Amino acid sequence: DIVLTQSPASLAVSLGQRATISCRASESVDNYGNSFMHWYQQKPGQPPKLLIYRASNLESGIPVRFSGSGSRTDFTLTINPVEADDVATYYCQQSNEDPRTFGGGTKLEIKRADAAPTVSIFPPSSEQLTSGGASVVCFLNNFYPKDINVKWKIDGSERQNGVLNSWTDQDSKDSTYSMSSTLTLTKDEYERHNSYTCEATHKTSTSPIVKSFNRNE
Amino acid sequence: EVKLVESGGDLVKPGGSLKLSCAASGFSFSSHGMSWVRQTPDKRLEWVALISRGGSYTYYSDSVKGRFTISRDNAKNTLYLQMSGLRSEDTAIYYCTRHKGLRRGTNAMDYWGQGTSVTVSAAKTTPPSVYPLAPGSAAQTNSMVTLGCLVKGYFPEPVTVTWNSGSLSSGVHTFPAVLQSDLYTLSSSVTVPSSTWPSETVTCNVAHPASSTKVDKKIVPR
Ligand SMILES: CC(=O)N[C@H]1[C@H](OC[C@H]2O[C@H](OP(=O)(O)O)[C@H](NC(C)=O)[C@@H](O)[C@@H]2O)O[C@H](CO)[C@@H](OP(=O)(O)O)[C@@H]1O
Ligand SMILES: [Cl-]
Ligand SMILES: [Cl-]
Repeated sequence: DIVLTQSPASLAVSLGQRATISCRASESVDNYGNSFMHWYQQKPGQPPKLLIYRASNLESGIPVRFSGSGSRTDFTLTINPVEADDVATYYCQQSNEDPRTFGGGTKLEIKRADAAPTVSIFPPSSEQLTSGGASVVCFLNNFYPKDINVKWKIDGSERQNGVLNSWTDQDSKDSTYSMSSTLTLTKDEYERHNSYTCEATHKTSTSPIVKSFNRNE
Repeated sequence: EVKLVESGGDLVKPGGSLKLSCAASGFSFSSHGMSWVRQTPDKRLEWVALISRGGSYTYYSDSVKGRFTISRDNAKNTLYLQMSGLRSEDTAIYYCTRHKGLRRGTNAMDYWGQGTSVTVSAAKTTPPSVYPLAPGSAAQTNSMVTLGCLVKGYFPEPVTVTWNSGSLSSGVHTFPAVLQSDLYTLSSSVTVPSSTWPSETVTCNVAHPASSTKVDKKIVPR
């Protein structure tokens, strides 16, 4: 089958700048005076959306800042200017031969100014406790860049065991990230300590951003 | 309104079979080729099969050829995918898609359904536990308050979470599930004005279609 190779795998671009994304085919996808490479945009929680068909035709409803060019084995999708809601993964796909095939995708990320997270901490719910388990949940909302490091402390000591972290994708309006950090431990273990802290270290500040509670109030 | 509505996604044992359906409305169904495309857990898009407008031409990816059958009933405006000999690699979200109908060659896929989720696994369906996340009892009252709920111990994906049955839509972050001892857990947060809670009700609505679970958990002050 026709192999499609996309590059780069990800691209990070400031608002208003140009993004150029490349798709190369293992063989020509031209026929009948046309080139049969199409481009799709995929945002999280949404199905893919057609942007460009037959290499250069803009799909109705798609903004003119998206354009496609190329021919035979070599194609490009250009976004100019990049806007906040363009955060997505972009795929090329060929239809010149069956079986039809997709590229592996290029993830577009937005570069913007640093932003400190808003942190919230939640003790295990009573309901979970009666069930015999204990999860301490920390939300770190609306921050930038993505790679904040979260650290947990229990009675002042760093704690890594039982910690699981999960990020949303970049927000389509403010271009920030959010994440949850969840410390899961036995009810026994939860009940033999007092202070629980989740700490975000981030170079939007020299001091950590802290949220804590004491199980003994 | 063009609509493509998939149904039939489920958890299936390896070696098993499954039939997906796609109901097409708001356009001339018999005037378009149609395809199934799937999105695997690595988020890759993978073309699965196509069928011509009248159904006399079909074609399959190398991975599914001989195991899957695509078909259509134009009078019913329905597209089908019969799957058999299912394996781990078939676990994906399956999208019904419409081909554009231009002449002079083949066409891009101009409309896509929301998708239906298929999981192939020997593991059993497990319903979630849903826990309300209200601020700690000693918490400080500010102008803003963040609430949440923790959805724990389910299989397979997905669950969907809404707040106040969709009314509370802004200020919601629902995080990707993470595996925990071979079951999934996620949490969702919502931020609203302190004037609105606990004065007015805030509820998280959790659905887990594979186990027919529907839970509405009210967030109450401790
Ligand atoms: C037209 C062509 O050369 N290829 C198209 C292909 O055609 C398959 C098939 O379509 C008709 O049969 P039914 O659909 O079964 O009726 C056609 N009969 C007619 C026109 O009376 C056959 O001659 C023809 O072999 O079908 C696919 C549709 O998916 C086309 O791809 P796109 O949808 O991407 O355009 C392909 O162009
Ligand atoms: Cl593919
Ligand atoms: Cl012509």
